Amino acid sequence: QFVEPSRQFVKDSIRLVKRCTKPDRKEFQKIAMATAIGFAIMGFIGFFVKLIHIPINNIIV
Amino acid sequence: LEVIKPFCVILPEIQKPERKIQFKEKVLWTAITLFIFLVCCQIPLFGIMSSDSADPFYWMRVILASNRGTLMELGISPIVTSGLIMQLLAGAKIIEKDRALFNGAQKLFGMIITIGQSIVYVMTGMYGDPSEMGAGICLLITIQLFVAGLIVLLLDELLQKGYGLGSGISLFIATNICETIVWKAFSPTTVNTGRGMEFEGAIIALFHLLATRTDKVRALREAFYRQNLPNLMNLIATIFVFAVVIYFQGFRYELPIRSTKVRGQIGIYPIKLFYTSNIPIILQSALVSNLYVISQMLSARFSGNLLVSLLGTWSAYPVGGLCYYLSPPESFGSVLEDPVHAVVYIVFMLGSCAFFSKTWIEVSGSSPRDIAKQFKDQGMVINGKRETSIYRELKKIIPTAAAFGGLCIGALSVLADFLGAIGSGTGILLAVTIIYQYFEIFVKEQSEV
Amino acid sequence: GLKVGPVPVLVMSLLFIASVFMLHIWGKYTRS
Ligand SMILES: CC(=C\C=C\C(C)=C\[C@H](O)[C@@H](O)C[C@H](C)O)/C=C(C)/C=C/C(=O)O[C@H]1CCCC(=O)O[C@@H]([C@@H](C)C/C(C)=C/[C@@H](C)[C@H](O)C[C@@H](C)O)C/C=C(\C)C[C@@H]1C
Repeated sequence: QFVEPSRQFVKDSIRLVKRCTKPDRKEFQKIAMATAIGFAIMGFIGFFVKLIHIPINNIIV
Repeated sequence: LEVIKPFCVILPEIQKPERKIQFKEKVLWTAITLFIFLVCCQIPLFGIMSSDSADPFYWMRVILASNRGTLMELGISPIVTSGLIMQLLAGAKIIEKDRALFNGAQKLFGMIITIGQSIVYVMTGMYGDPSEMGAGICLLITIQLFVAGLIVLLLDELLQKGYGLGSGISLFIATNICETIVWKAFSPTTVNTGRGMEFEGAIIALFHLLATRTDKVRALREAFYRQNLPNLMNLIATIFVFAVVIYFQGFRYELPIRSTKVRGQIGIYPIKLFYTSNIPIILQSALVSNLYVISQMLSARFSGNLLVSLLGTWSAYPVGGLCYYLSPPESFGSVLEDPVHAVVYIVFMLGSCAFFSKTWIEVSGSSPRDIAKQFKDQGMVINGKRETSIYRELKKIIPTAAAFGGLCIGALSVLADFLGAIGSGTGILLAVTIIYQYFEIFVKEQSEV
Repeated sequence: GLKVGPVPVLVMSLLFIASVFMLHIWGKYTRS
């Protein structure tokens, strides 16, 4: 029934991933560094804002 | 036009940046925008009698970048509501200087829906019973939420008119997810259960356990496999999922295309494996959160009905119904206890993500037909293939690429939920994909330079 | 239609933050 379409999809996916341009180290390191920088920026800004505003919230409330 | 012309030129509007803002200044303005969003996220509302109730919209706090009891109780709700209502009006063709009118109408409709949402939130029972607060306190809370929604809209236009990068929705969602992860990794809050002072932050807890406890092996075990507070296995899983999603997000099928009208414009057309960038995650997360919220409301109001019970049974986590099989398992012990639930959840995640990707490529104009139309418009034929085989290669690549990208992103979300990583699969995937979108903007700007 | 820039938006956000803080302080002081 639906086994043949599923096998067709699986084979097409395998052919695609094989034909794809897998990242190398020189690109993976750059992308990981950029993602780490962005995550650090947003997360640490939020962390420091929360740290600052905890005592402020205690004083005002 | 109509009679709405006078009212669409009353709210503040962000002027064009005139010049072209450099990437450093765009990054600085994005940082300022997210700083304002976070600061307002940490400021509680005025007039709240009690926050001891159960959050009716707890499941829409990640997808809406909201925070209960604060100025960003609604989060990015004004932007989403304005966009949805304007898309509904444009599709049904009632409402289609035109750009200024469209922006004014979207602002007005978003603010009206923001007022309605504030009224709904007040009436949901949070902040205390709306009768003891009084009409004055209810109106004050509504006014505060109105001004907060106006500020959110202003920040969104600040980001979208060229002063900053990306949009308000993605920036705020990613910022909230990253803040949650960094808090769970570095919070100094200490919870005492008789054993002693224990920091909530996993790394700070590790350092404190190593410093204070005389048995270093026991401290290491209780800081790595901790269950009462976030532990180090959660952080390792989060970093691992970050790494795997980063690796799979760089996958791309590079089609070598050449122009035929303007000769010499040889370039590359990359078809990413994640063809729909976190679109399946957005759709699935929004659907699950909304279904959870209406299921909670129906259970609270209509407890006992078979239709309500089959939709989902709540204790604030599902314990049965259609909303229980849509929930990630809390621990691997739950997977061992109920394997049917785990199988159904995995199947739902993979199938929903693949179907959402395959539907979105057609909906958003990413199907091979539209890409072939663009290639004909620019004469961008493939170097190896002929001019009459563009559609064939596009059908070979793009549909399979989108389906497998949805499948892989769903599998990554399932893996992150099963490993118990900080921020869950939805939050991790959304944050990393949004950061990759910003990195793509950065590399595009560098390529332009 | 008022066409403000990014600095006016930041100023408006800070003013709203200050207004909320003053509302909280006024409530705390009228309680005491
Ligand atoms: C992940 C994400 C966005 C991220 C976007 C990204 C990353 C974009 C990038 O730019 C892009 O370029 C990236 C590319 C692709 O790579 C998610 C989104 C948008 C979610 C929207 C959502 O859930 O939007 C609902 C709620 C809206 C707010 C609300 O709440 O609006 C009530 C309100 C008016 C009334 C109300 C409060 C009712 C109660 C009963 C409950 O709320 C019941 C609701 C939940 O049914 C009415 C309810 C409505 C309209 C339902 C809507 C669908």
